[PDB]
Amino acid sequence: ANFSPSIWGDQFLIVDNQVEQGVEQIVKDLKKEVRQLLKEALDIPMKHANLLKLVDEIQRLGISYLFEQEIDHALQHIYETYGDNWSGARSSLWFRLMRKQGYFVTCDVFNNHKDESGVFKQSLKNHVEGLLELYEATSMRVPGEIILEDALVFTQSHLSIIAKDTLSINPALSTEIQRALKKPLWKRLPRIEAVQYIPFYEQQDSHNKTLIKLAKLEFNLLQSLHREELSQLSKWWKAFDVKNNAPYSRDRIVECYFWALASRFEPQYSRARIFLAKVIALVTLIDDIYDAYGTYEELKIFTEAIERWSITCLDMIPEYMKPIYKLFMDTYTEMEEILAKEGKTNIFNCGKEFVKDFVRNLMVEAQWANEGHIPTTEELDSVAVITGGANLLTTTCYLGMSDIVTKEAFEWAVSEPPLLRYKGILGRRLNDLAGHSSSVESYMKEYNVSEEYAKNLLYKQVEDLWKDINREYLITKTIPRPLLVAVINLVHFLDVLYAAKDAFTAMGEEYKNLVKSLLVYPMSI
Repeated sequence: ANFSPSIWGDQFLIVDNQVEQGVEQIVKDLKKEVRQLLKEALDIPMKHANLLKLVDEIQRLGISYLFEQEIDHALQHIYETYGDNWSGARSSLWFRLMRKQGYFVTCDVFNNHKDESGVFKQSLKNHVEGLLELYEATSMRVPGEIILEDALVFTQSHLSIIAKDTLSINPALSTEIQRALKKPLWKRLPRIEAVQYIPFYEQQDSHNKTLIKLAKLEFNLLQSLHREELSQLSKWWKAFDVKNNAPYSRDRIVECYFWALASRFEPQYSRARIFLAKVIALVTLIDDIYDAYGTYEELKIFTEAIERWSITCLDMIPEYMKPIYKLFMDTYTEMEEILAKEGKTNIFNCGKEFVKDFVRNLMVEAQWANEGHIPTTEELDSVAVITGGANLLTTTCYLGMSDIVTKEAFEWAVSEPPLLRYKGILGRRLNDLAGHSSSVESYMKEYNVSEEYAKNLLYKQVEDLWKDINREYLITKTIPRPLLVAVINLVHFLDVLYAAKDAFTAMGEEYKNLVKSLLVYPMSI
């Protein structure tokens, strides 16, 4: 088999990212104005609804990382002050921001969105911003929350109509409603939201001139950093010389980086992104050996070499597998040395076992084709939690974020937690709805149903999973929050990964333009 060349060429190899002077200074003073805004709103209870709105704008503008302490402290104070009993303006916004922060606030706050009759109030539909806030809140629902199932149907139907009716009245607003309807805020990766929210915000009549100025300057600065990371990754990858040293596999470093970029985009996580991108490149290679390429005996040997985890067994390995074993060992050994210096060898060793367990289970399914053992579906979902990378990507984030990982986080990881199982299953379902239709067609076999009904059934199962994942997100406290945030971003990324095709051999225009919007086009002025 042959894979197409990278579509990106050499444009990311060397970065010439070009800055003005004093941009550090302008941004510094903008930062202080924003701190003061947050402080002023927090200090007066009457302004708490406005505080939530400011927090939302900072988050959607993609600059929450500049005000981590201020925002965490603000939301903490909001949670402590009102508990589950918020009853103000911005009730839908309060609900979503609380749950995004990890506070499992209940749906009771919505009860007075409905009549005495239990039908949504007429005044809701005659307020677009409120309708939109309610729609966005529905994305945070867990299973069994009927008031939000109801609210989703209500807002969807009304928002659809309004967006059409407002095309000739306010086109930008139509666009903003229709983007939300296409994918709700919670499901969109935060850096992708920022690229889309920034221009909408900038054109809003009442927008804060200080926030938008800061958001655009910062967007461009952080984009330059991302470009530096991808430049470093591009050089590393080019050194490996994949077309010669792994001609069976793909030239996809930009794609591995984009996936890593989804876990955490913030400047603080630069080292973690670069390492994760390398591990994803290694996974891609290794998968491409286990899927087609390697014979059973070759795979058996490679698996023991991975168990051995030492360059000294390079001689025990099939010739074509040598370069990949070398790249793999060099990559992990560099990280092992970094962690040992920080006194975190135990965290490295915990991570390492997950890497071995990944290859192990790839060898499990190779055994299944060699002895005629048949998958069932218990196993085909279970062993795919591992081989699909859910455990590996999560713990690779642990290694990249060593400063905050606890022994408890690893205990969580090894516990086979529902959240990772759900991620794994959802990933399989999303990929089966475009192709690894050997699935939709097979579902049609199982249930004897037409394509239309099958698609509806399969899509409802996917909606069920997002709700299951929301519940696990709100209930999981044993893993440090910044790692939980990384996990949830990687789960939402699957929706981009498996949008309309398999975007790693092919590449949908949708996926291609997301990459350009993040890495190529800077914000204007």
